[PDB]
Amino acid sequence: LYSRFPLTWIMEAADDISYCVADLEDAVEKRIFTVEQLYHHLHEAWGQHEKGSLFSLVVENAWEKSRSTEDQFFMYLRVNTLNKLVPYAAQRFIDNLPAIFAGTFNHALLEDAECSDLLKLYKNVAVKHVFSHPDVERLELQGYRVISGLLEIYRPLLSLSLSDFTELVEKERVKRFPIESRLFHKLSTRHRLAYVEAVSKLPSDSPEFPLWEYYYRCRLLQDYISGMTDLYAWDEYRRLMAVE
Amino acid sequence: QIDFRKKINWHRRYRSPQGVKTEHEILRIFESDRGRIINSPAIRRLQQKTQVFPLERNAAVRTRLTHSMEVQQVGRYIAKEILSRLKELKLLEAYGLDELTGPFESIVEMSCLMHDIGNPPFGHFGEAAINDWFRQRLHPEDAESQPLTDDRCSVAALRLRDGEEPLNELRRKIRQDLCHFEGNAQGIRLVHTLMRMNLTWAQVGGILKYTRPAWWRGETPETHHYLMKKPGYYLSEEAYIARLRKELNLALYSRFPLTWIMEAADDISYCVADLEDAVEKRIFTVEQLYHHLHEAWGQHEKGSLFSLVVENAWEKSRSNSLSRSTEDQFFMYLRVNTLNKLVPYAAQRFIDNLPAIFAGTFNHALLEDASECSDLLKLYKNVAVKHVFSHPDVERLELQGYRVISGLLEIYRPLLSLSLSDFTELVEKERVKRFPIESRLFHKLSTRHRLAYVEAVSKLPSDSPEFPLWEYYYRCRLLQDYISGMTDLYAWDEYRRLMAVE
Amino acid sequence: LYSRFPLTWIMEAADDISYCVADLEDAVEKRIFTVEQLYHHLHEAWGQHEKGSLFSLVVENAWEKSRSSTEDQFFMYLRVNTLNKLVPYAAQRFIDNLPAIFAGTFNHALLEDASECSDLLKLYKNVAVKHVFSHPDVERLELQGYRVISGLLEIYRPLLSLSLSDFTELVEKERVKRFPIESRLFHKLSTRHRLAYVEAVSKLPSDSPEFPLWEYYYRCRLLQDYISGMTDLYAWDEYRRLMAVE
Ligand SMILES: [Mn+2]
Ligand SMILES: [Mn+2]
Ligand SMILES: [Mn+2]
Repeated sequence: LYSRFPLTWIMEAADDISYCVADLEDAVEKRIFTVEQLYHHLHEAWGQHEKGSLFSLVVENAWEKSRSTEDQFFMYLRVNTLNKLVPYAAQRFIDNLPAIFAGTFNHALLEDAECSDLLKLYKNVAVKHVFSHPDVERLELQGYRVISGLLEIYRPLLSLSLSDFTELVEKERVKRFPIESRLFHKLSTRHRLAYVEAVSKLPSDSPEFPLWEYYYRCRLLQDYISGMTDLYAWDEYRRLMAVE
Repeated sequence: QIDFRKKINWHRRYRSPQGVKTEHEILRIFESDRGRIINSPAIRRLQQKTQVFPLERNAAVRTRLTHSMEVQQVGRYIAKEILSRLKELKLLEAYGLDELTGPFESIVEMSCLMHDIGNPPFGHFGEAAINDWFRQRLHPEDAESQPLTDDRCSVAALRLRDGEEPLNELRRKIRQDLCHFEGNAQGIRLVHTLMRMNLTWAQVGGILKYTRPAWWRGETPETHHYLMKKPGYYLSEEAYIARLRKELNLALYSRFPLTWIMEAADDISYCVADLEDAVEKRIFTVEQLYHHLHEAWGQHEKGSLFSLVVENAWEKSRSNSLSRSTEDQFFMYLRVNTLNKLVPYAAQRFIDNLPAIFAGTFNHALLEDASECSDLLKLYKNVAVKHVFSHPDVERLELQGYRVISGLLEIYRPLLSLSLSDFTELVEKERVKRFPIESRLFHKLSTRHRLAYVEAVSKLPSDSPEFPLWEYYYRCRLLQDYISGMTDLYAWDEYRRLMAVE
Repeated sequence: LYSRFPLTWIMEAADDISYCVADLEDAVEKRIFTVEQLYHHLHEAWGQHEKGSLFSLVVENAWEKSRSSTEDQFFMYLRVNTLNKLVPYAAQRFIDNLPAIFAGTFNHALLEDASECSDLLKLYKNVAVKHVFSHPDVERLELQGYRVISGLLEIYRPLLSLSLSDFTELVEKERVKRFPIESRLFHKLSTRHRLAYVEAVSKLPSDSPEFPLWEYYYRCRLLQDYISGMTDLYAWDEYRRLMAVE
């Protein structure tokens, strides 16, 4: 109980690496700053400078390769990073393999205490310059309302009695609840199917049965929404707000 | 004693110049102010702020900017008139003006320009949507008397704490100040605390239209009724306002002698322009309009100012040569006709009542109610009300504006619906864990109003029991500044963007 | 003949000055580069750095004032700095060369090429050209504008691609049988430029052999007036409307 699969740690690592550098490449691509501007933000961020550190070995190294640009810079920066970080995590894994095999090891392959530092450096720069950009933040806020509003559009299905809701599940066409009918039809056939199946496995007699139904009802709604793409959710929000 | 040397204060608030200066040096300081104003983005914003009619695909219609330029030329004429009349009376040197001629005039023009500068996106409708949004959240009426057992205020700190505290008076003032937003008051706030222009005292005097504090709750002084008609400044400016009075030699609730000139110009340019635009938007013909004006006058005499202005301009339009359009000629001479009779009146009125005007105690307008002049203006206004201001496209936009601002204010409610400890946290760390929406929403706020909030806050004593009340007053002010700062377009665009339809 | 009004030179000068600095302010406002980035582009552009030059007196001066809004203060004092040195120069130049200016024969500008003043302006211009005027959003709109006008001119080609006898016919009768497109297109023209055409035409002698040539000259003028009279928005709006996309 509470033990992790030994390979999960490897997958996690790669995600933690790829994580920033790619968005940083895209940042210069969206013209947020130059590749030169970025290098200077990274120099500023390191502070405790030594001529043999991983900064020199990776970032300083990739900067020199670019001069006698952007492509070469990111291309070798990526290389430089993997070429030092991958061996570390590969080792870390092997080194702490018993606890990892157990899936009890309470740490990451790229810890906190030089590799973790380099990553953190990318992250800080990304936070302070990229993640902070208004167009990003605008969209982030936009997203929030889209989902909140969409959830409210589907509130009528939740703001209902079991006896009524179940009725809608059997008869597709219900007299008194036509909005709720149509709204339930909007739900994807797979999440719909899944709800019914989880429900049919419960004992009718049980006092917990109505609680379960609701848990599942909400799950069903959650599945629909989470299942959507950024586009589909936005499109639907407008369509159900009646602006198309 | 009347001495304009004492009223035309060429000194500034910060980095202020001092010591002697020639006629030329002085002119240059006032000319400096012009450049400051004219290059201000706050002045550019006005080409995107609506004036009566919606911002149409063709600039044929006047915007807040184009109207204010028109007002400024009127102001120029009046000021120039006062001066010429006075030189003919030889009183120019006598009133300490012989060397402040140009400055006097420039101040008028610049104040004229800057009228409406502090107005919100949807003007008077914006004011409403702001004040109303704050009223449902503060209920300043619940503060007027004794602490109500059921205070409708949504804010814990601003709710009148029971049978004790002089802090109860601070709560009263904050609630009234925030719920009584006025463009003129915001204008003062803007040029100093927001735009950080650092203008000559004299200039800032000219844009101080009313002497009423925003926090005022009671009946208006009988003797100062007119001067306190609307609020002129906020609680946030009270300090600076005191500084202004002392610099310009003004008693509590006393007006700057030139403000009266600027006011007058805006009372004239006011309608005629929209009436021109009305015929342009085809609401009625120029002929139809003339007949609405004839209908409106009623008590017709063959030598009245109607005959001298409107009847006169109507005759000029018919068999108008110069290959000029009927409408063009009509409005062109109607404008002329008006100024040609009204400007001298107000110019005289000023000179006639100069001691009380110099004092800034004069409880009346240059074109006051009884005057045949005030009547002519009212005539234009009536016609405009009954036919132009009543048009559906106008009214549609008026209603539209209201919702845009109200909705926008609600979008920013989360920042206000917060604890000081939390809000302050967001001010220091730009990235806050638990409040991500609030974070991003606070980033949406403009860097200048943001800066201003922090500055007002850093000047307060941490220890003080009033400190949390102040923070909130300022917090609201900050939000108000953002919104009021927007153009009709930006506010609408943002409303849609934040409602997620783009 | 070919002599200029003595005051025109003053107005001209004001435009040569205001010309760039404002767009440069707007450039940093549209985030094209920082105020710091711009200062460095100006340092790069000066090249021949020496003296208590006007660069030091204006740009270097304004840069120092900005350090302890930064941008506002920078442009505010940069503007000041410029006027404070350039205005006196041109004011002098005017007075100095007043006889030739009064004559309106003076074959030069108040801020002429060799003056340190002209150099400062040119500096702003170069930076604006190389960084601001070159931006894609600018250029996009510039190209867009071209098509809008060209297309609009083509939409109105039918009125020009006509005989005098036919065109005149359209001027008298507002409704013409055989030319309905041309009718409606002529109605689209603004009442003022329309009026002006007729007036210039009615002033010509009917009998004259030059009369048909004049009619055409005026016809084109009339079209030109309509277009030139439009705002960027109205011309674009009309282009779309007449291309049928609204
Ligand atoms: Mn990932
Ligand atoms: Mn007005
Ligand atoms: Mn120009």
